[PDB]
Amino acid sequence: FNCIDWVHKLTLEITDFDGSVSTIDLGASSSRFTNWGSVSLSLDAEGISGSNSFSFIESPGKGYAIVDEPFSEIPRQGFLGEIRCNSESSVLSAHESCLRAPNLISYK
Amino acid sequence: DPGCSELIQASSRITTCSTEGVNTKCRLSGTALIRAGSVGAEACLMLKGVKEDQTKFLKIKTVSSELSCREGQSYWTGSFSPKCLSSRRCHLVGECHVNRCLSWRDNETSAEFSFVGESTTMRENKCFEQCGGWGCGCFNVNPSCLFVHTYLQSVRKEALRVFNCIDWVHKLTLEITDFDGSVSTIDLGASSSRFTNWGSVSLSLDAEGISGSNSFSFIESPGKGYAIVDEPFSEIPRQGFLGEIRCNSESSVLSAHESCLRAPNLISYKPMIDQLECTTNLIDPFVVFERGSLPQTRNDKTFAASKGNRGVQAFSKGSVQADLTLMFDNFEVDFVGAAVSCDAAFLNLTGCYSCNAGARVCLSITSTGTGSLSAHNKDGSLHIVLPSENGTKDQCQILHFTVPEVEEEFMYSCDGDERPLLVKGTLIAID
Amino acid sequence: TSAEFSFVGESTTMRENKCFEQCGGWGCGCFNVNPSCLFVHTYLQSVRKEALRV
Amino acid sequence: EDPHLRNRPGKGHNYIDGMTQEDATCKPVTYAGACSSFDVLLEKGKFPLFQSYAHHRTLLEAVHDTIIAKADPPSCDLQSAHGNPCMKEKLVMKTHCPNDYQSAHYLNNDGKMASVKCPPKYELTEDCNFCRQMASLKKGSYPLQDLFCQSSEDDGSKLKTKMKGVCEVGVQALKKCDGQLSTAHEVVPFAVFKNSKKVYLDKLDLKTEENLLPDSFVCFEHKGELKSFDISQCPKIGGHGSKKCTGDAAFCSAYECTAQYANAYCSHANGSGIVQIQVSGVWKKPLCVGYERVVVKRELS
Amino acid sequence: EDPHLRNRPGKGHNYIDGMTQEDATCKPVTYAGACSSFDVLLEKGKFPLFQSYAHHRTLLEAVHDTIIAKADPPSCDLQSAHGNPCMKEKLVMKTHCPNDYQSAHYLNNDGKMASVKCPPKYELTEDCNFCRQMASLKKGSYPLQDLFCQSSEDDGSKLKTKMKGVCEVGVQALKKCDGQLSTAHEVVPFAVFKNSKKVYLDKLDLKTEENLLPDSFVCFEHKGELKSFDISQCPKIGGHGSKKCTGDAAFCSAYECTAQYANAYCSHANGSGIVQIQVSGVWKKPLCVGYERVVVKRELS
Repeated sequence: FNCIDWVHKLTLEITDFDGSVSTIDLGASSSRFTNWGSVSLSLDAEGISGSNSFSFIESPGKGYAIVDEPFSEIPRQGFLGEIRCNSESSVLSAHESCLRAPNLISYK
Repeated sequence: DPGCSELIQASSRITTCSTEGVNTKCRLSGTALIRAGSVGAEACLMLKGVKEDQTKFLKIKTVSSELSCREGQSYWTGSFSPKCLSSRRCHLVGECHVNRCLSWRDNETSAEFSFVGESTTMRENKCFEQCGGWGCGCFNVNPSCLFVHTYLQSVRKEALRVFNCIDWVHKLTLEITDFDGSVSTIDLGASSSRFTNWGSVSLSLDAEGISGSNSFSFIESPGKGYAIVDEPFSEIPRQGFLGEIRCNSESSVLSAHESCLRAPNLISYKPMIDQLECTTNLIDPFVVFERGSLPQTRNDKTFAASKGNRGVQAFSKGSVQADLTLMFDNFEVDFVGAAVSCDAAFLNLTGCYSCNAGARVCLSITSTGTGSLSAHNKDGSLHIVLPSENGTKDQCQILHFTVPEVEEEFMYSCDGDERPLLVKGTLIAID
Repeated sequence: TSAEFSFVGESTTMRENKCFEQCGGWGCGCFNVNPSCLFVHTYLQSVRKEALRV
Repeated sequence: EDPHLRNRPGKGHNYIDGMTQEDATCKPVTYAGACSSFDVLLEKGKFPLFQSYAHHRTLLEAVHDTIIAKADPPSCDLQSAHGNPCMKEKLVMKTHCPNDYQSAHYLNNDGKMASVKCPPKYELTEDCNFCRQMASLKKGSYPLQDLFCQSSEDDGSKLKTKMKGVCEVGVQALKKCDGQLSTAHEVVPFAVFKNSKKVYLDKLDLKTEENLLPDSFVCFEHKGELKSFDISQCPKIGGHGSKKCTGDAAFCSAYECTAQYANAYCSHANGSGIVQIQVSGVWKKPLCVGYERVVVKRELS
Repeated sequence: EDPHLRNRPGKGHNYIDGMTQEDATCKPVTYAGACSSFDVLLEKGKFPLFQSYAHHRTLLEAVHDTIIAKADPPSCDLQSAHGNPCMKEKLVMKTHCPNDYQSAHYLNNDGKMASVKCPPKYELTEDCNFCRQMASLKKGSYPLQDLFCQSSEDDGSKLKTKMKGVCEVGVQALKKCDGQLSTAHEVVPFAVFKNSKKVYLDKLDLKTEENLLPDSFVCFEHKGELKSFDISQCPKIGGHGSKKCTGDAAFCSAYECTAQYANAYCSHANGSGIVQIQVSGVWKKPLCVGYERVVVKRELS
């Protein structure tokens, strides 16, 4: 995946009046419905620009990564992302919904 | 304050008279010309019948010099909030297909959301694939489906309309008074015409305007003050821009009508198998409405709102030089010769000489019957018209002079016999 | 020609038909939440008593 | 749509004098009624004003509303000699009258119901001015003026015709002209208040101001076609009136619903309100305003 | 179409005191015997929620299964007006009966069964509210709500209305309001927990776990009346059990099928089993969830 605008996220652990503990988060101007109502941000600052020329890799239960190249738009030969899908099950089971590069599988 | 400043006599070619019921009535089937008065002055029109006592006047009271606007492309906007529903279905259940879920249309109600009801709002139908198997709560090994039905609603009790200006039309709010005494308040801008009981009127000469109005967008608030934004008009509504969701009417925003224009792929989603928190990072126009609230100081002008009639104006500090066209649609002007007596007395005379505002004059008119007063000087360039009734009142108007030592003899009457009257007063020099 | 002003007729006078969206419900003077209509029948009239050939 | 085309609120009586051949087919006026003095009022391509303002009152309904008195005589005779009251106001008309008709009613200058009638068995001509020999003949009259009435009470005895620069319109003697008379048949509206004269106009400006009024509700009997039921027979909530009433949530919230004790189901309607008129700049409540096609004389010079 | 949805699990009783003399055919609900209190729930284009969840219990079936209690009185008497137990809970509700009915049931604020009643020989109006005078006389009750009921044991009687921003919705007065309100008939859902009240719903987020539970299937007696059959007695794949079972590929792909040598026939149902819902951010298992068109008074000014 890629990033177009870094959103300043603040993880909030809201504790109600009775004693119930709830851990949530807020970003930019999003609002989440809680037990007593809803909370949202009002003012944000400190933004990082120029993130369209980078691509990140997410791993299930392992970690993240950073790649110093623009994000893959169209799949083609000789570039990262020759066979792309939509979900993890589409990769582990090879479903027809995946998008591959035309004339990628060679033959002899 | 009343008072004739610029007075002119109508031409005899467009002035014809008749006689019906021991009365000499006259109609006008033409158009005259008179200079537009400044702040407080008037542009009276002397109407002569067949002799001297039968003289009528049409007062046009000028409020102040204003600059109206010309709305072209406008739209309504406001705050909104998403409200989406979640419904997870396992594979091989109804219409659970990843090929159909991937290319799922927004204007197609799914089989799991056809029981919502009458929702005439900006609704959409999305879909996202999740997990499956026995670990997620399904019988088939294939992943499950998650139909999404998102519809917008209105959460703010007020809305705002964003418009622009292409040419500051110099509007002059005129209070035209008919010959009989009917008072009518109208407005004229540049070369616009209205509709009055005596025909029609339109502004002629106009040499006042403000350039560079396209690069400024205004915001109208129902009831409260307006606003001003220092940016050009909003083009196409896209993500991360002021005015990404627009409509056409106020009810389309206060009730979230489906006939509105919004940014595509704006409503975010959080696929969490079962849960789905949908939030939208909408732009709040109230921040700009509070940072740029009228009145403000822009260059050497004063931008503010307008009373009574909704619209934005622009206060100026220049002179008032314009012309008026009094179009008469063949309207008769009757006049009954009164026979009541009056004994007027001079009071004071304060104001200015050779000024556009004129000098204020007051008299002590004391009559015994309800009628009108008609006065004139000696050479024929000054006239005094003031109401009269049974009792003792003090009527005041504005008269123009070109000398600080006013020593002009007046000839006022209330039935026929004219008596002399002398006025005096010290004036000041006002440019 | 709108039905609210079809009694005037299809004469040879410069005419036009406009319509603007308003408001409905009991807050404005209707019964339904749908906005009302505003049928406009604009026709021009000769103001000056004479013409000029430029 | 428009479910209020034939339903007449309040009275709803279209009785004409002289042409007494429809007394049992016009009182009242229901959905399935067969009244000759109301069928042509909703004809496509005839009276668009009545089609636009259908939920109002007509001329005869205003006469039977105890607010407009009839003329004397109410049914004029076109076969008279000299001195016919219904001749100067009838010959100057321009509205074409259809065939298969014998009577024709209109409004005079005084504000009374005036009508003409041919002797049996004659009918009207093309200009419906004389009487010539005889589908089937109608059992009533024909509306000559496209006007709508309502419930008003403002006085208009001090307001006269405001047609400026007009010589003589219709039959009224306005002012004296100095140029050559220009005879031209045009459409000039007319406004008649409560007990006033026929005041003509030039630019008719009509606005509608609707609110919580009892005239915005219709009713109809049950059916195990439709009928008619007056809305004035429904009292308020927590009380008892003359006749029983019932309705839906839009009717039971304002008036008391007697459940099955009533014999007519009421629904929600909208089309009444308080219609105003622009006369001399002041917005007043008109009584019977409409349009009339008469001879208009103007100045050529 | 094939009336396969008439097989109701458990008891399948649809009868109430007062009227409805068709209890000889509506007890139970099978193929034979026309039941007017269930045939209207199978026609497409009316109540799609009950058609999607046509494998659980209804309201009356929940009453006859020790789930929903009976109100006092269970049938409102519409003979005496000016006050009755069925006024506020029905006047705000917007429904539509296909006529020829007299009885209609709905849900009250307490959580019991509140129904109207028209004494013979009356009829319901087009809005199912009050009665009216007089085809056939259908004494059965008309389902006024598109609700579905099931069995659960999750406690949750400490939650009220979750809607925020509405002054008075339906019959519950959350807060007092005297200004202008947005009075409009909206479709707002509702839910009833274990021995709770009419808990209104702001959003509907269901959750059904399709597993091997008896509530997730509609096993009935194999043919070649019909009640609910416990699926736990069906033998597993590659093993041995008590009785015999059979079904389609969805059932034969998990258990053992013997075709004609089976005492019961099973089939995979659409939308059946443990049904959860979101409330206060915590998943709970309700009892009866449905929709209703009541008057919602939202805030404005």
